[PDB]
Amino acid sequence: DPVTNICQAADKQLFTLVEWAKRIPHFSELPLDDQVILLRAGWNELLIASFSHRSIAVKDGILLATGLHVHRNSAHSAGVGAIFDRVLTELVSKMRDMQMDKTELGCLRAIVLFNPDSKGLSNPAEVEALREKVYASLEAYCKHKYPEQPGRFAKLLLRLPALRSIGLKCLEHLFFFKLIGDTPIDTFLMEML
Amino acid sequence: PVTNICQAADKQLFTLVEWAKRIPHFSELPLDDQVILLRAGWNELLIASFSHRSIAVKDGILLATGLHVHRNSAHSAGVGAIFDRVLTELVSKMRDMQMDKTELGCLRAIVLFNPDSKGLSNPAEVEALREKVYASLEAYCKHKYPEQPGRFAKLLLRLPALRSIGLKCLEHLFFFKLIGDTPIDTFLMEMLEAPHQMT
Amino acid sequence: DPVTNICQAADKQLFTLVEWAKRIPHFSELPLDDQVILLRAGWNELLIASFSHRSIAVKDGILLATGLHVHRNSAHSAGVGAIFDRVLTELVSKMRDMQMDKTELGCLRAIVLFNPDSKGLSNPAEVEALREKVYASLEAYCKHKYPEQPGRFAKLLLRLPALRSIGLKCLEHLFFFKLIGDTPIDTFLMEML
Amino acid sequence: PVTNICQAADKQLFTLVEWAKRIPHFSELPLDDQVILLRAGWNELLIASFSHRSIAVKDGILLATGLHVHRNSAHSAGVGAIFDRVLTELVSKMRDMQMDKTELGCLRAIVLFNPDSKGLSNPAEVEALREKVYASLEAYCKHKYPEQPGRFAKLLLRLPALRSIGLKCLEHLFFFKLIGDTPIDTFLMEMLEAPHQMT
Ligand SMILES: O=C1c2cccc(O)c2C(=O)c2c(O)cccc21
Ligand SMILES: O=C1c2cccc(O)c2C(=O)c2c(O)cccc21
Repeated sequence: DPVTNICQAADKQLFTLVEWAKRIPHFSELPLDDQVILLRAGWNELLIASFSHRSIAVKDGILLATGLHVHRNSAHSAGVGAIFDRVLTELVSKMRDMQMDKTELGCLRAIVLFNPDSKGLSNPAEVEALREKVYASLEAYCKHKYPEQPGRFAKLLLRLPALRSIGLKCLEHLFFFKLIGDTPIDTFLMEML
Repeated sequence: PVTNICQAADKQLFTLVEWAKRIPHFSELPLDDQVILLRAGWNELLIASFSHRSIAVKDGILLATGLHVHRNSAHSAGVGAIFDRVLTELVSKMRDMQMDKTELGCLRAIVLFNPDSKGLSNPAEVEALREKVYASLEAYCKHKYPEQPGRFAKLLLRLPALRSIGLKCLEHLFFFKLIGDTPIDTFLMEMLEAPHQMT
Repeated sequence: DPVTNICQAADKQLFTLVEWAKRIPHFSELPLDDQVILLRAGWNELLIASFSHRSIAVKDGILLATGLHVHRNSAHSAGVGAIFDRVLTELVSKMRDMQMDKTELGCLRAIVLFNPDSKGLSNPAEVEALREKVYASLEAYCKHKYPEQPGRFAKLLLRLPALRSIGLKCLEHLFFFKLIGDTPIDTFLMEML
Repeated sequence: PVTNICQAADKQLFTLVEWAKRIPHFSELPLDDQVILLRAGWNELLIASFSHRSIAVKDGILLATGLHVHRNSAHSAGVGAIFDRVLTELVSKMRDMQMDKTELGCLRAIVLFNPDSKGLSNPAEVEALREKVYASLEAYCKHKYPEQPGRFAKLLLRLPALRSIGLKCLEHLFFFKLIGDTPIDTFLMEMLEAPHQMT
């Protein structure tokens, strides 16, 4: 039975995301009220950046880490279809063409996560500092693992605006609910024949 | 499970698919169309039902269980304009005209058989069925309330209010009500000290 | 020069719409504050219902009554393209298949215009009354001009929900500005070569 | 004409296309791409510019002409969250770090050469050009402010704030400010008694 099952999926992700977050250095040292404000500011961008890198192994689809590999369908609203198209055009194919690595991707999420602009933060400035340390390390990594490509660090950071646009649309069209929840709903409805 | 109440809204889901199967001719449609028609109407169908069911109570919205929401909570939750919209546009109107259960059912069936739903194999048949339902609601309306010639048209003209109201009840700002329950949930997760043993 | 020119177009329509509105029986008898509240509630639906019936003479496009006949383009946002598609699927092809007539269409706009649900009305109830008189006449017309087709009156009224959805999207994606204003903007930009 | 001021925002439009033509290599792109790139950036480009230009004033936004908007009007107009967002997210930040005119220009050029704009014939070249601009902004940043290693990255990370802020400034609720000037305009139209002679 579908809806409760979908709630189970939401809970599982976002406990996982909070688990990832706990393992980032210095996130826990932050005031508790802060840690929440950051997770709420960033849950969508952090998820999309993940579902997108995973999906590198797939041609034309999104892959959920339950192993479900998801596609655009006929009866989707213009909006949902467009989010699919944007994930692939602006994120997955790029992460792919450049062969973005997991260290690099993790660093990007940590930068996304440590957002000094998130509203209500007790100390905005020491988020900015942690955001600076992370990206500084990411620069150094890029400059060492791939020194032939001097612009790679920037190219990574400049995927961040797109994450923002997509993150906003995904909030708008309920993209997560319909990713996790499309198959269980449609499949249940087919115990109506 | 224990902590999983409320997501038990598939009881509401179950009840709806059960009602749809009952409508004449619904099940004869292609199985994919049926799914489309339901994914498409589930929203207005529930809203239309809860609005009607609230006529029986002199204020507020009787969602279910006797679960009764009054203007104070909604406005507290920051969802005031939508509460008022449902009440002014639909519930108030349903009450003043005394929309009966049979009229509500027809409008609802008309909502289900919507021929503009995206992805339909057989739109033609869906319109055809809609015609059948409205032809009948008019026949019912002319017999039962002969004194109001304009009653049938009046019913169909609530359907625009319902459409706009439904689109509203799907905005994400509306759902993510519970600001104080969202932090509480994430806070319990963060305060969990599970990974403090690791050898 | 484009922008001022686009403003000129907006002004011209919506003075026209207000002119149409003045010619409807009993709109002017309404309190002035009311007449405004109705025009603001309905300017988009009233325009779309018009651009849509006009466009009956066109295959795959929208026709503006300046004679400009407009199409979907490559670089449109998913949203603008979808509005185009919805106008044709839900309005124009239907108005077309049934051969909706101008009397019938005018009656529909008058019903759209006299919206008792519009906020702030001094007397909501006498809008409802004028809305009732209009549709009552529309019923009679249909039942006389086309008595072979007994459901036509309803079929007309049941295009009204779609007008509502589309009207809302057109407000959301600035569809009017980009209808009147796409050609002048693109054409000006091409005095950059 | 006389009553048509303000729509005279193509002066602002003129100025922008003039600046774009100046950027190295912009005009070498296919003429359709240029139009796409501008239709796509015009928004963030103007916002980025007005935010920077406001650093020079100790509060508010200096749009142009010395046209100065302070917190009171915006909040009166009901556009407070967006005003604060521009000020907190961009203008405040631009001031604290002392973003100079050269840095602002680079970010702006980076915005113009955006390779995700829909409908581009030659996306590859657009990325290629973006690389050229950023490579340089970094070279400029490392020479001029050698003591801040993290300065370049800090600049690019305002670009997400700008993107979200731009998307906001295109919402229709935002534009249709002037509630009291909209009725006034329609009222003059309605009160016009022109069609009171007709033979
Ligand atoms: O439309 C609703 C609604 C729908 C489904 C579950 C709900 O809890 C609600 C509301 O609580 C609600 C509300 O509190 C105010 C206006 C509309 C609605
Ligand atoms: O971003 C704007 C803005 C942009 C272009 C013309 C304008 O008049 C404005 C504003 O007035 C404005 C405003 O008043 C508050 C926040 C952002 C903006």
